[PDB]
Amino acid sequence: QVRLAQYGGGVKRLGATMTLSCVASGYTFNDYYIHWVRQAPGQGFELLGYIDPANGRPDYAGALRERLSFYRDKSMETLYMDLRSLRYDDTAMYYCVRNVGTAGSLLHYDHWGSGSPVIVSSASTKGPSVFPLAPSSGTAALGCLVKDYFPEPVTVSWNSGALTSGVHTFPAVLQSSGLYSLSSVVTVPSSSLGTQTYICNVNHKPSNTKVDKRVEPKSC
Amino acid sequence: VWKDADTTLFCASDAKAHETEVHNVWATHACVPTDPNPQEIHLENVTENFNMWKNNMVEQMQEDVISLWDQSLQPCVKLTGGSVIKQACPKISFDPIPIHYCTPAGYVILKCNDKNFNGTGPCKNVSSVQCTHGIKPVVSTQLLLNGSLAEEEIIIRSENLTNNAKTIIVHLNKSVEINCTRPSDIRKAYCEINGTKWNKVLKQVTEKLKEHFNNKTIIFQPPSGGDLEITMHHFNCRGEFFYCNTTQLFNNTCIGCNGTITLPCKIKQIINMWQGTGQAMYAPPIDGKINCVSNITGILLTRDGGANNTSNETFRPGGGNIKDNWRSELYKYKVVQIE
Amino acid sequence: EIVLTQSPATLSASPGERVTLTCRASRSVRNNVAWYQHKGGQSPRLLIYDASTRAAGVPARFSGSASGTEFTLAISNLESEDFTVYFCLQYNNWWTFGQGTRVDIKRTVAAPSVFIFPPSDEQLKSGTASVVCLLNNFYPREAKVQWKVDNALQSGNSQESVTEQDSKDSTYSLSSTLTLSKADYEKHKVYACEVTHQGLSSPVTKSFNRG
Ligand SMILES: *[C@@H]1O[C@H](CO)[C@@H](O)[C@H](O)[C@H]1NC(C)=O
Ligand SMILES: *[C@@H]1O[C@H](CO)[C@@H](O)[C@H](O)[C@H]1NC(C)=O
Ligand SMILES: *[C@@H]1O[C@H](CO)[C@@H](O)[C@H](O)[C@H]1NC(C)=O
Ligand SMILES: *[C@@H]1O[C@H](CO)[C@@H](O)[C@H](O)[C@H]1NC(C)=O
Ligand SMILES: *[C@@H]1O[C@H](CO)[C@@H](O)[C@H](O)[C@H]1NC(C)=O
Ligand SMILES: *[C@@H]1O[C@H](CO)[C@@H](O)[C@H](O)[C@H]1NC(C)=O
Ligand SMILES: *[C@@H]1O[C@H](CO)[C@@H](O)[C@H](O)[C@H]1NC(C)=O
Ligand SMILES: *[C@@H]1O[C@H](CO)[C@@H](O)[C@H](O)[C@H]1NC(C)=O
Ligand SMILES: *[C@@H]1O[C@H](CO)[C@@H](O)[C@H](O)[C@H]1NC(C)=O
Ligand SMILES: *[C@@H]1O[C@H](CO)[C@@H](O)[C@H](O)[C@H]1NC(C)=O
Ligand SMILES: *[C@@H]1O[C@H](CO)[C@@H](O)[C@H](O)[C@H]1NC(C)=O
Ligand SMILES: *[C@@H]1O[C@H](CO)[C@@H](O)[C@H](O)[C@H]1NC(C)=O
Repeated sequence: QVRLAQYGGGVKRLGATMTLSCVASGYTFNDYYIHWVRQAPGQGFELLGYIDPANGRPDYAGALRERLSFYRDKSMETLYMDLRSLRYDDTAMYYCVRNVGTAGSLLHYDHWGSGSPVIVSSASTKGPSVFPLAPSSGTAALGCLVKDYFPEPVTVSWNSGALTSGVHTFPAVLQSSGLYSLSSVVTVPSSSLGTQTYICNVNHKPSNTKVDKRVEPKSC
Repeated sequence: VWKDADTTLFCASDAKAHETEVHNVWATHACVPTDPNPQEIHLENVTENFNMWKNNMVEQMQEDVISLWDQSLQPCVKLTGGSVIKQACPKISFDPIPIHYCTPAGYVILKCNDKNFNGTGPCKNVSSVQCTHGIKPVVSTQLLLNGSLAEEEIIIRSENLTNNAKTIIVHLNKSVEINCTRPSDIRKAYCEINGTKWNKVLKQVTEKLKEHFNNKTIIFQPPSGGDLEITMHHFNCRGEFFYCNTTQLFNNTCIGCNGTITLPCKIKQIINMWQGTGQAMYAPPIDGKINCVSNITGILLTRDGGANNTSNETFRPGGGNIKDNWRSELYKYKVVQIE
Repeated sequence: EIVLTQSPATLSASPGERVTLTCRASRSVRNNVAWYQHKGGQSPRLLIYDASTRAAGVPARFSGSASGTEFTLAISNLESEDFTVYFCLQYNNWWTFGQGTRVDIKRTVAAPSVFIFPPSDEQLKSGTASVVCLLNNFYPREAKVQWKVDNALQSGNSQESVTEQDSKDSTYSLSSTLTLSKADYEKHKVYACEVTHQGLSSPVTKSFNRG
């Protein structure tokens, strides 16, 4: 019955202010404090602070206090959060969370919101650069490095889908430049590097770019 | 032997049947007259547990005061729920009277008489009464007004199931007068406080806060934000809703300045209702001198929980949850069922 | 600020078995600890609070317990849906979280095949250099990958990406990408990644030389 419906995520530019909202329903709004917590990639969760919706009193994590504001529209049962002067490491999934309390104390969390993904990058739409990962001079490995595209997602295939055995395409990572990168790799018989043609097909729909990269062994 | 129990209390008062003041009118139809000589039996060698944070007397007083304000205030416009309510709004006579809470047959009130009792835990000096003392239903934020005083030391009351507290109630052992006045812009007002008396008491508060939070340096800061009812000292005076800035009241360089502290105040017509149900609008203030002299008897505080700690704890004036006001008077009482 | 250390990062388990996850607090949090399940694609959900009190709607195979600063979630009969991420919370002093433990499918130990890839000339002309180290089809999940150039340990200039546990052979694969400017890259000769894994008798080093 309780819902914390979240809005406001997406691509925020570096140094901008973002505002997240959270529409609560299914319970007595005044009776529960609301917390804002985030998870940056690879990291555990972190509390940013909370707000008492009855009177609007906020409390803030000390390291972020100066850039945060928590407020609410009591009439509309809606909670808002601002994070100012956005940085690359503000990229994270942001959650509003209902907090269980008693007459005098605040305790555990009992319902988590739907979540807002925030990506902090001032990059415009850019197609990927594709570099080979050449097999070393029984089993050999080769691949493609797909650097510096925005936004997600990219598609990688090998020999136009003919080669699927032993392929591993890694999840993209957002680099500190605001652009994504990933690698795709396949392991093949070392006896085949002299006769087989290996081509990785990278497709990036947001920029309408299709790259095919021949991956060969390197020599003079 | 007796056990903890919850039952419906009734109220008693010395309300005057001829008075037009609305607490009086409410008590005349909702309470009985005060008992002549209330008897108090002391329980020899009895130790009893109290918990001011789970005391159903608090919810019952909250209900009465909701009922009283519902019957007697007359906002011109009420923005409760999703629609508006339009009715007449004459100026009312408003001044809270003492309300005693009493148990019916087969029940009794146990009263804790340990002077330094903090609110939760055993009480070694217990007595039984039929009624509470007279408790004035003063609705205020940040400062508790016209209440009773702690009898020995200043008392810091907090539920302490976690360190993550909602409200910390400081109970003073010496009252400090606060004199607020709208002289004859009609909404401009001010409150005067003897700074010498206030800053000595605030220093003792800090000393006790220091005792309670591991000898750390105690710092006061202005409210972090939220509604004006909690960022200001909010109270009612002759039926008008005052909002006073208490920044100068919690001056850090002045504790560890003398003279009169003058806090700027405003009378507001458009308020947020402490019952928690939307907003209301009242008529502009009455003419003439508007003045209310009150005793500060307690402070409502909030402690910052997310700061770097090792040396400093930071507290901010709080309130807003009016059950905390009643809790600061009912902490010493609990209802038991006699077999 | 209280630190919650969850162990281990990845727990090998089998359907139907009993599994225990630990959370050690850096100092006393009373019994103010809770456990959450975090399935992929969904928000976290409360399993246990106050160390040992099962929340409403949680199946009976979940239980929690405590002992001073150590707290234990137990899952007695692992169903398929339970192979996922769990994390703890303390709410005694502010709110802080453990890093999370993933429960995965147990299989036999498989040492990684390790490969190292120099920067292509095409990228090197762009001005940056990416050196990639591949760990292929290994189990269990825990793997340490250290970059060393001319035997100097690198730090703060590499990123690791991992696949999900394979649906057919239950192995992981991992990439570690060291990114240098062209200038910094060409000043050194020996590039190496050192891989520590419980399937390898001794750490394995794969290295190349520029040119
Ligand atoms: C008071 O009660 C305690 C039990 O807690 C008992 O040990 C003690 O002897 C009693 N004292 C008297 C004077 O009855
Ligand atoms: C104990 O409680 C009584 C009231 O019943 C009070 O008069 C007395 O001062 C308290 N303290 C002691 C030490 O008796
Ligand atoms: C009040 O005193 C009792 C001891 O009787 C203690 O258990 C409790 O923690 C105290 N509460 C405070 C200091 O807030
Ligand atoms: C205010 O304080 C004085 C002295 O402390 C006391 O006599 C008086 O009863 C108090 N007034 C109220 C309304 O509590
Ligand atoms: C109030 O209690 C404090 C202890 O916190 C003490 O230092 C002070 O003298 C007391 N004041 C009065 C008037 O009893
Ligand atoms: C709060 O309660 C705990 C109960 O575990 C008690 O040990 C402690 O003394 C109390 N006071 C403080 C300041 O923690
Ligand atoms: C309160 O202040 C007003 C105006 O400053 C003054 O007339 C009145 O005497 C004061 N009352 C007290 C009790 O100080
Ligand atoms: C706090 O410090 C004072 C000296 O400033 C000392 O006398 C007292 O014993 C200390 N109390 C605690 C609980 O550390
Ligand atoms: C209270 O007064 C100070 C300056 O004296 C001001 O900065 C602050 O904003 C005021 N508070 C409110 C809530 O208006
Ligand atoms: C404290 O009081 C002095 C005057 O007594 C005043 O000048 C100052 O602004 C106040 N606040 C602070 C933070 O010093
Ligand atoms: C304030 O109180 C002091 C002593 O508490 C007293 O001497 C003085 O007359 C009072 N009024 C002032 C300072 O205006
Ligand atoms: C406190 O009581 C006095 C008279 O004893 C009254 O004039 C004043 O308005 C009261 N204060 C409040 C906030 O009700």
